[PDB]
Amino acid sequence: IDCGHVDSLVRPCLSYVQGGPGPSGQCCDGVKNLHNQARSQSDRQSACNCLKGIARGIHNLNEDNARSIPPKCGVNLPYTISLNIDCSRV
Repeated sequence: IDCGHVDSLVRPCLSYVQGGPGPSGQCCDGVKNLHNQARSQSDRQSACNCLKGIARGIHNLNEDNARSIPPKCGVNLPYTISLNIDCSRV
């Protein structure tokens, strides 16, 4: 998992994190799917790198929405479009 499919999976959730209407009916199904499939540390560490490289370029990144993605639908992710996680022991 060299951050190739995970990107498009969390990409739909960014639409909300930016501070606009979203995320999308794909953010919950899309991210819950990857999350569910992520049964190894590898899939948790790889995915974290995806959002990290991305979020790093978001100047007006919003934590309120980024953190409101999982509690909304009920995906519960151990990381979002923010730099407040380790993804080491998740």
